[PDB]
Amino acid sequence: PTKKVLDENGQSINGKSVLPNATLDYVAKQNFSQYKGIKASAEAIAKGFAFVDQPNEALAELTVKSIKASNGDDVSSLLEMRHVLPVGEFYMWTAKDPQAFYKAYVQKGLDITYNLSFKVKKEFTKGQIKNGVAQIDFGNGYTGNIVVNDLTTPEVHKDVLDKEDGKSINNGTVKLGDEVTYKLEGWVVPANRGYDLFEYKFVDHLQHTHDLYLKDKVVAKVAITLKDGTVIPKGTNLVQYTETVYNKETGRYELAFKADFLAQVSRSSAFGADDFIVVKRIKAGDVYNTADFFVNGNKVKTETVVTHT
Repeated sequence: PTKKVLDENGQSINGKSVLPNATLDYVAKQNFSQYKGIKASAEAIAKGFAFVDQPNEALAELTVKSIKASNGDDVSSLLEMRHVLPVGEFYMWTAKDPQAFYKAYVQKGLDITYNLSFKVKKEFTKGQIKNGVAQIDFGNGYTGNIVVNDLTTPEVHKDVLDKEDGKSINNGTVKLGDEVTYKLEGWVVPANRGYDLFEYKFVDHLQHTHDLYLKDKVVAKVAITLKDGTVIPKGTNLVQYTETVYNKETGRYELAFKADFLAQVSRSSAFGADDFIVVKRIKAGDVYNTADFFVNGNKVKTETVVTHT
């Protein structure tokens, strides 16, 4: 009995990391292909057939998406599901009529595939997501494999600098008419992940009454390897791979990588960028700054910084 975990493009990602909003798509096999041509006694058959799935404490909202035999048959109406509270919490599917299930599936060597999906609990923010299977045939129990995936919660920071590669001026003072540089520190997306990037984006709510947006610059925080083998050196200016927008009436600033560039990044390269926003102080008072960061639909906030005039 085996279980795999699959990505959007149907490929296995056992052992790879995923993000808090992941859907875990599992495919589990109840293996009867080794019983092809069997002649079991009648008391062995009457002990029946069952399949067990045991998720750990990370996983939540089970959805049985299908249960099918290898010949195409939808077999869900031949099984009885129980959720029980293998000796803790688990799901189990036993065949309602052992004899007829034996004749139609077991003795023909037809495997049954269970396609199950789960979400991650919001209060599981790190560690390993696990899912195990077992199977019971003619009363004999057999464990199979456990699939494992790390849950990585993203994390970002903001600082305010006098200028780039300069020094922090947080809670300090700024002369009227001067420039300051906000630095938004992106999360480094790790290598060995089980997903491709479609979104990598900052939203910064500038205090437009007191700060005038001049310009921005985005730079690689790590060497980035694309799928075709091209290395992008750490420190490189990533501007042509991004799109900036700034609304002068609201203060809303956005910097987003293009989907087409992010699709080129290799799953075994890390990926990260830092964003430097240059502003001019045009009014006295206390000036606060915060940002939000989105990575494939997952949102996190930076700390709030302040400067005075």
